[PDB]
Amino acid sequence: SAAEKGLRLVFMEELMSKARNRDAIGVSDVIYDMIVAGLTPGPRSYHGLVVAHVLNADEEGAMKSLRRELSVGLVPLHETFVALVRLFGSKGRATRGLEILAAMEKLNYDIRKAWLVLVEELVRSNHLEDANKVFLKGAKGGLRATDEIYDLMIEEDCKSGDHSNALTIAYEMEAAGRMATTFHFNCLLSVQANCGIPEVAFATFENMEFGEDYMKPDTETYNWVIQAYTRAESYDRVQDVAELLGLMVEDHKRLQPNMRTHVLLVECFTKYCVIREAIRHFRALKNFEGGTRLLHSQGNFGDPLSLYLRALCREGRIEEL
Amino acid sequence: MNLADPDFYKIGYVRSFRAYGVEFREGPDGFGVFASKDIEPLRRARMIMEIPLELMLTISKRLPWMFFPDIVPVGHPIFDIINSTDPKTDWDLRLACLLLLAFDQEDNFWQLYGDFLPSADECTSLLLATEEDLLELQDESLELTMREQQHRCLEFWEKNWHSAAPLKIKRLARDPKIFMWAASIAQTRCINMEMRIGALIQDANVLVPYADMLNHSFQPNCFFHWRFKDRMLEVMINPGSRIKKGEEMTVNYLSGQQNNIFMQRFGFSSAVNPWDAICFSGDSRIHLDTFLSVFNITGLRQEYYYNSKSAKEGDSFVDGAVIAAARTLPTWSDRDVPIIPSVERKAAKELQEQCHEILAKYPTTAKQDQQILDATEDGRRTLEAAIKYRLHRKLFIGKVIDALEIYQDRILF
Amino acid sequence: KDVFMEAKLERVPFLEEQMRKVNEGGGVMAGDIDRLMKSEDNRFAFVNEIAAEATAYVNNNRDEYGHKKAIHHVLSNRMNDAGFARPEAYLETEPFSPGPTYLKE
Amino acid sequence: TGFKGFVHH
Amino acid sequence: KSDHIKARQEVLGTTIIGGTIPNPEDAPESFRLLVRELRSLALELNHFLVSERNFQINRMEA
Amino acid sequence: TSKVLVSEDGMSNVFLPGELIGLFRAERTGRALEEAICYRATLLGITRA
Repeated sequence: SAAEKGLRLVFMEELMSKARNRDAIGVSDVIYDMIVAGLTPGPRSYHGLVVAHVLNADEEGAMKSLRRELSVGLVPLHETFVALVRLFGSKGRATRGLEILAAMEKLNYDIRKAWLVLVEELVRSNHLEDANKVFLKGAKGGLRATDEIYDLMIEEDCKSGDHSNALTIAYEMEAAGRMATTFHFNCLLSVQANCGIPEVAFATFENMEFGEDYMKPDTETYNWVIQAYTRAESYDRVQDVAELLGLMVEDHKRLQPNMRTHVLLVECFTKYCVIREAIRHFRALKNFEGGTRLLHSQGNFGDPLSLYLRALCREGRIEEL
Repeated sequence: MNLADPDFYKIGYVRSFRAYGVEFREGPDGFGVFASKDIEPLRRARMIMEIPLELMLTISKRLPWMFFPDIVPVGHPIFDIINSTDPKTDWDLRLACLLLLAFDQEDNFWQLYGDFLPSADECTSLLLATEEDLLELQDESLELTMREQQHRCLEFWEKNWHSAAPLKIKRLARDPKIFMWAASIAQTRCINMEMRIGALIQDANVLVPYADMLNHSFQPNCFFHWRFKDRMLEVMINPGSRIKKGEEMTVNYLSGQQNNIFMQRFGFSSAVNPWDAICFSGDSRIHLDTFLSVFNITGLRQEYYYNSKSAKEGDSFVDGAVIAAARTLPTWSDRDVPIIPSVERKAAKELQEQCHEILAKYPTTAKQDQQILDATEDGRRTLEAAIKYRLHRKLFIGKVIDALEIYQDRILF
Repeated sequence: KDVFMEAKLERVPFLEEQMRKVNEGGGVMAGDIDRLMKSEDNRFAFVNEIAAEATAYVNNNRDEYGHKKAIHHVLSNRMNDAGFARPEAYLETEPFSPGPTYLKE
Repeated sequence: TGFKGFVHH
Repeated sequence: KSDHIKARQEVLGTTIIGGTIPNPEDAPESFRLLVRELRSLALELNHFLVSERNFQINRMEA
Repeated sequence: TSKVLVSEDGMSNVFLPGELIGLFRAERTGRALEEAICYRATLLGITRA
């Protein structure tokens, strides 16, 4: 009775200590202590050995550490499956995580927490392709996700240039109640601006200008659409830049220009000969601590700083040069 | 559990109100909505309690005040009372004025529906209690708030009923105890919703006859929906939910906010209160992924589940108290993938024993003890209700202690 | 107190013949479609959802439709989950027909 | 009905 | 029910037997004839299907 | 009546004179640019519009 459980906690306190030092057979002998005296190791004790190997980054050692769980017949703990999926996602196991996901699909356990940590862990390593596949498969059915995950993958996919994966997640996010705000649109506009075709980012912008309260355009949003129009490969594009400035000017008590807005306007107004319009804007840039280094950027994009210096000379404006 | 009088269904039924598989009861309580026959699981929702817009009050929630079932006439000297009311603080005052107006205007629906409403001798709201009855409550913050809230309505009674009182404005509240009845009714039976009337989406505090009779339970099975075209409020049975042949159908009042100090303010008292707990402190921390693991409680604080497919009926010891005290406590998690240290000196035992010391069997004041429960004296409909609140808080604390010691006992299987 | 309790509630008799001509004229379906559309915001989305559900119905159990008019099937399914008996697929019978075809006026 | 198009999750 | 060479036959097939009628992809032969006699005047008419998820041009053949 | 006509002596570099840009097209950029925009008006007919 009390003595039996009083003796049980004696090994129990040191049983997890065999996982404190990350022992492989030391924890086994502790289980062997009670297997000899007839003390069925409660699944929490059974799980402690699984933690011992998973803290050593033992891929198949942990699998063997769990392979005996079904052989004995004890149903593993919720923490048991949670611990393994964290390791497999951390190392990059693509199909191994789904193997556990089937187990809770048979043991009357929800996979939401396990699939959430599995998805998040896969992004914590550079397994970007794996992260999209796991999230999309689980969220295709009924699986609500925390808003933190939605922000992470939309930004992360757009960071590496995965608009196809990012757009699908955004469409999937809006299916489950959550409404896309200006932050999500800003992430999408990062890659749509660098796509050559201007009217793929404008369609996104018109979805925000005439949108609801939360999805209203931000100062970063106008920068992306301005950038997408000034580096088109063909056709006149200076008039559409005039509209965007006019809309930004009219909506001014909520939107204020920043360094990049003046930088892009200097570049756009100098490529086509609207030099006057540039000199004006240049001034604004002048009072920014970034200087013309960002306006120059690298030698790419036609070297806009070279344009401003050259075009000022060849037109007549020399004092401002 | 006897059904209501035939006049209850009518008077409103004649004004296009249809109830399909329900029948309100009459037994002494809130009238109550209990079903008949069986519905079996469905796909999306089953509509019930077709309630039109004409049988409402629906004052707007923001300036300007508008009432779509127009009650106030043009130039009536009661819109000045409402337009002089402080917004965003006391929505139950102008609502009380509308309710009082819908008692002496014409043969309005609320002139007849007033009888079925609880009277002054009835009702449980603390705005109708007395000084020593409010004192009979193991709480001082709630006592202070309710003593202030019994005022701020005496004050907004002499500012508009002071010896000048045009007979239109008079004869609505000749004394400051029926205005308290209207204020309590407004507090108890108001619901804030979104109403798309035409091209206007607005938020409004509304009063719904035949729908306030839906009792409360924190495990609900009823939605409130507003049909945009024909302007009708409807209760909806939840998808995939079996319904028995007379059991309670409930719609929650408050969710995501509780603490039993605002729900109790809005009527009766908490019973299971799945969102309230007492701050512990006093110790370092307890583990997180073992309190919800011994009872197989699902995580994700906003949505906590028990997974009835747990074991061979492991226990009958899950309640709102368990699901509440499973997320309002120290709950150290650290890296969330630890060795699960079974250090009962630190991760268990004494620490929760310290909680047992922190909850030293009601150590704060202990104004009373086990003797209070079931004193067997019912009266005034507001006394024995503060006693009920004390009973339920004591029961919550006791069951929290019991669950904690069950958890600390069962960490090894 | 208000003396109109039954004067406005007396049952109108002779309604049995004004219960049938609704049923062969398609009146029940017409009066059910609007009640299904009483809560929808955009009717085009409702129509597209109905069409997609009917397409799924045709795909899953192909070898039944051609008579049942799966659009009628999905409409009856949606109307049958809130009471409103609405026999399956709104199918019409000929209770008194020792012959192959009605003249149809 | 050709405005947006259906998705169905 | 008009110009489609390949779609009249398939609706006949899926209507003799029974299936879900699939929405067509290629333009009717009227547009093909249009592009044909706008080619005879030394003029182009090219369709494109710029994707919303990859920005990859999907120029149709006509 | 929704489109203006860029009147003569309004060359600049964005709007060539004789152009028929929209009303918003002109009034949004006039609030931003500073050249001679110099449009006047067009009540285009049902055929010309």
